[PDB]
Amino acid sequence: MKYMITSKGDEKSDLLRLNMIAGFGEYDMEYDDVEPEIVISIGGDGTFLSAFHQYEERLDEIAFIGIHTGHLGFYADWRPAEADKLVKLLAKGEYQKVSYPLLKTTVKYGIKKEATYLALNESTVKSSGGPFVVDVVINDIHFERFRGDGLCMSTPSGTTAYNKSLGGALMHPSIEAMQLTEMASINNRVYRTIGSPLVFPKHHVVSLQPVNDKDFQISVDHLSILHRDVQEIRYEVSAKKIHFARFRSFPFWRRVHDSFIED
Amino acid sequence: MKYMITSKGDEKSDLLRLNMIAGFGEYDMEYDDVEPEIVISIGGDGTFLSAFHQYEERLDEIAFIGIHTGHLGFYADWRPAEADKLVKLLAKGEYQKVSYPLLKTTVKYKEATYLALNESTVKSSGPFVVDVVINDIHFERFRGDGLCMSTPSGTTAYNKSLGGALMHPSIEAMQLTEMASINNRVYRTIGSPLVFPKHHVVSLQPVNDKDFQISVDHLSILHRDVQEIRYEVSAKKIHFARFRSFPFWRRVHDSFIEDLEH
Amino acid sequence: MKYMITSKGDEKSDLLRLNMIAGFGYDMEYDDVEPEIVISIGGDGTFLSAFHQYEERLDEIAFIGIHTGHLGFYADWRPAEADKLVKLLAKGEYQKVSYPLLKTTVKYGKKEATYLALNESTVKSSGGPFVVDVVINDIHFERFRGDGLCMSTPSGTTAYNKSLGGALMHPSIEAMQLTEMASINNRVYRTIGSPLVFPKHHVVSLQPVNDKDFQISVDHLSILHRDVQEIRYEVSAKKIHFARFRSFPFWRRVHDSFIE
Amino acid sequence: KYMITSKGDEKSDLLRLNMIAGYDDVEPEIVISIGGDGTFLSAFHQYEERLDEIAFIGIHTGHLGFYADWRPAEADKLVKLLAKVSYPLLKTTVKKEATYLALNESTVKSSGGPFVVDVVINDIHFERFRGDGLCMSTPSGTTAYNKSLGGALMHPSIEAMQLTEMASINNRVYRTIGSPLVFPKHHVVSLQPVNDKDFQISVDHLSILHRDVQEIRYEVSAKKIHFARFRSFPFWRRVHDSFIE
Ligand SMILES: C#Cc1cccc(CCNC(=O)CSc2nc3c(N)ncnc3n2[C@@H]2O[C@H](CN=[N+]=[N-])[C@@H](O)[C@H]2O)c1
Ligand SMILES: C#Cc1cccc(CCNC(=O)CSc2nc3c(N)ncnc3n2[C@@H]2O[C@H](CN=[N+]=[N-])[C@@H](O)[C@H]2O)c1
Ligand SMILES: C#Cc1cccc(CCNC(=O)CSc2nc3c(N)ncnc3n2[C@@H]2O[C@H](CN=[N+]=[N-])[C@@H](O)[C@H]2O)c1
Ligand SMILES: C#Cc1cccc(CCNC(=O)CSc2nc3c(N)ncnc3n2[C@@H]2O[C@H](CN=[N+]=[N-])[C@@H](O)[C@H]2O)c1
Repeated sequence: MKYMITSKGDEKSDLLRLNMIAGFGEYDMEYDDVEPEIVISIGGDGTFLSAFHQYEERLDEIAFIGIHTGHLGFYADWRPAEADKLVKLLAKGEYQKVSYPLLKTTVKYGIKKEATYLALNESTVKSSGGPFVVDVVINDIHFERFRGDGLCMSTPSGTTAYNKSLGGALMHPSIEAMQLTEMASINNRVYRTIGSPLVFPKHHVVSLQPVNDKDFQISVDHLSILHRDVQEIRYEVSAKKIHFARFRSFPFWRRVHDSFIED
Repeated sequence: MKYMITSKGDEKSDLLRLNMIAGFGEYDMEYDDVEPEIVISIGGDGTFLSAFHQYEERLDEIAFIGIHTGHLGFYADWRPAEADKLVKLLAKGEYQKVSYPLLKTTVKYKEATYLALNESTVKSSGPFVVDVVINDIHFERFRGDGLCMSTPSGTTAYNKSLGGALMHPSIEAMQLTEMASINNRVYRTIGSPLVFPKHHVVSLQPVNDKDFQISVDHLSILHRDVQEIRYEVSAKKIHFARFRSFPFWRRVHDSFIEDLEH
Repeated sequence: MKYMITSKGDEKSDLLRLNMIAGFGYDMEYDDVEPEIVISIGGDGTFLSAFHQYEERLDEIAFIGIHTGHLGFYADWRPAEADKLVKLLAKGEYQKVSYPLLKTTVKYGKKEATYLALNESTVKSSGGPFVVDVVINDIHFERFRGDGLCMSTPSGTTAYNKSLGGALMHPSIEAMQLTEMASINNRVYRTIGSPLVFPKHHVVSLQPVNDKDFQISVDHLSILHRDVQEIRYEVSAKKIHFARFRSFPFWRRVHDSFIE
Repeated sequence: KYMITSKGDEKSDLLRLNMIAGYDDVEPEIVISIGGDGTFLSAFHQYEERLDEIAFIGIHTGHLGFYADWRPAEADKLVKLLAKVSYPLLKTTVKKEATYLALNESTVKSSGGPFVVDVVINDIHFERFRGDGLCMSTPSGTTAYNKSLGGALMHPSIEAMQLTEMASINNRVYRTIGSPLVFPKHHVVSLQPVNDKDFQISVDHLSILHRDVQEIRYEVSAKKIHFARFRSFPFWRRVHDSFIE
């Protein structure tokens, strides 16, 4: 079927790419980077993030596959020296499809219109100059007034990323939820924050509303653009999910174990 | 229908209790402390925990309701000066039923199963050294005070104090947090709290010591000659009686951030 | 004597400024070149500016902070006490409390640039990952990877340091505290995790790994330093002087900020 | 005028006799601890009144400790060299006043249910605590229980003490600081009960049950522990080799 492959940039990844495209020529595999059904990322998790946003409009018809040319990643689980068996399994169509939840980021302005974003790892909101002060509104109800560096809403699969370094909890990707973590909160008598990471289920909306400043630095999967005149930033579990092609069994907790503890 | 009421022990809880039994005599409510359908807890969260474990065998037919005589609790959501409206609403039978997930604690050596509403902790008796096994696979070797497996509703309890995350009770999962773990060259732990979904089993296995103190929601028992302590999301769920809308996040807000109208 | 006053920018600070400057019209001469008493009106951020404005003549200046807004750790005196301050600052009836400072030294591939910190000095990246080697007293300690590192002053512990999970140190202690900023604690970059408090004559040297362009921030100024070879941290011999009139305990000031 | 303390095992007892050949256990000037840090604490508490006249030396028969710095199979050179670094200590007073001396730290937890006290710093109320307990640590004891509780690691050349929280609920009624607190010399931290007055007071895990407690005072002790320095093992290296491998 219609597949494609993205490469990191180094010689090792570009070399492995051509050999797989060749391999896919021995079967009924058509190379198409416009309407693919299988997107293969070769490199790392950062490379995988690029391949995700490259096809965020066609997430429903694409099963992603990651290959790490360096160290083991949470999205790139396949070793380079396993690409032959990967090609054969991807030719017969002998694989199941596992789906991970995603984060929907909506930013509102002083109405130009509305900007929606999709996060695989997480979405963060910081300031653009001095202090970052917003009001956290959970389900149309005020929860706290934040003051610090920013806030980080993470995906279940993104919990092992920026979320963990910020003190967040590690959630299994089978759980459809989102986790909110604080970034250097001052937490005083005026700006009293919960401190603890917050895990929100489906259909729960976390609305960030400005206080004195409306210029924020919104980052989604490390794409960080400056949004001016912001009126509202909404977080919620997107109905859209990213699909993975499962062949073998690489448990999430083992992948966490092999990454943070020891391999 | 068949109801009952548990009391803390002080006069404030005991006085308010009788006043509800009286009010409920004006309706078709049969007072039964053996086989109730609606259990009312008066006191605090600790009192509510007692009401849960007192009738954990008949969770299937019981809708729990909590009343706090002191400060606002996460299970005791109803204020004393609202007890008048509760009997009226609970007599007509006009209420919805919200269910929260529970934690199943299994100990092996006679195998002992326990059910947790808040959380379950495992400590030593000197040093506490165990092996954390996730789904029949080794994850880490723990060394510290102990480990805490929490329920979503129990995240706002001991879990929060240990630096754990606050999880919404609509999520069927369980959270594992560390209790003062040492992180040196020999015992590298994950550090971060771990949230496990359903059908995921976290097994704690002893190393060079077999005497641990297992604690289950406001309890504490000494288990001797322990070979395995298994954790998993229980199939059993606790049922609450809903009349109005008191969001989970509001009870978190009113507890830790501020309560400006009180 | 030779004094001066800096203002935050809002109407409250400029109004309070003029009202105090008049008040002194005693043997008080307004001088912004060689002052002996610098009064900051606004907030802690305003006070930091007044510190860096006269970081060259720190031995002859006793600072006084007035907060027009919420209570600060440097601007501790309330506006409705500016009346008595003028009289007390006229007799010369005051004692002198000194707080430690942080010395930041940067080396290139050239010379070297030294900086003075009242709150703290942080070193982050300029784009992607921040990877450096933490060297304590010419000895390797760890290889860090995350957002950055924060070396704080005792008086600056109640600022960014606390938000990063750092410990609160009393300003009577001559030391410095190093805290981590979202460090990835994995198998390759194993960091200590816990904040590190270093005494006097102890040098913490941050040395680059693959990148040599860092965003070095001192207190309130954050500039981008290219071709960085070494960043050294140590407790500076220079100290900031305060004019103490009444008794406002440090822990009491911490209580009033975070607990009430 | 020296002496040697042993862990209890044969390996330590064997090494003990071999060093004795190379003695006063009433008026010693040089104390050698053979075993571990826990064993080292016993040798410390055994002579806390004459700490001013004793230079301590630790030898680990097991893993490397922060107090047991000397290797067992290199102890041969030690007798010749033994023929001065000072670390701060913690003073714990319980209210008739009962004084205690801590090398690592002194902790206070409950004895049944909740642990609720009022933290009073220099005769001034700071916060009302509610949780498992509180931990006041020495600079040298920061690498012990203090670190596990999320405390900061301070160098032993600093004369101070660090207070860390143990599972604080930290809510709107019991608002705690959260951050570890470092107090200098002549600073007194007074812990005062609310309802229950029976707590488990622990000094170097010498946990005794104190009934009818009215006040628990913490302050940097004037007495300091002395070590016999022969080589140079930096504190941060000792931290490095332990946690960073
Ligand atoms: C891995 C990595 C990485 C990549 C770039 C930059 C950094 C340090 C500065 N980080 C940022 O400015 C935000 S992104 C980030 N920070 C952190 C952080 N401190 N500890 C863990 N992981 C982080 N992420 C992950 O970086 C990823 C961006 N993609 N890449 N490479 C995001 O998706 C986050 O998951 C770390
Ligand atoms: C609140 C706030 C605030 C103020 C200015 C800027 C920001 C966003 C990012 N902050 C920084 O990059 C460092 S400055 C800073 N951030 C923080 C921080 N997130 N939480 C606490 N306190 C901070 N300081 C204190 O601000 C001082 C400088 N400006 N002021 N005031 C610095 O010394 C810090 O100690 C937040
Ligand atoms: C209530 C209570 C309570 C409060 C403070 C201290 C203690 C004794 C030290 N903690 C324990 O032994 C475990 S129970 C516990 N500790 C903690 C804790 N430190 N901070 C918050 N909440 C805790 N829980 C919660 O209390 C619940 C009620 N138990 N009681 N009493 C227990 O299920 C825990 O969820 C019990
Ligand atoms: C590993 C371990 C360990 C050691 C002792 C006890 C325990 C189980 C429950 N916790 C306690 O009993 C508290 S005593 C303690 N725990 C810890 C701790 N987790 N990590 C560092 N250090 C501690 N201290 C220190 O060790 C020394 C106690 N004796 N020993 N060994 C004392 O100085 C304490 O300050 C676990």
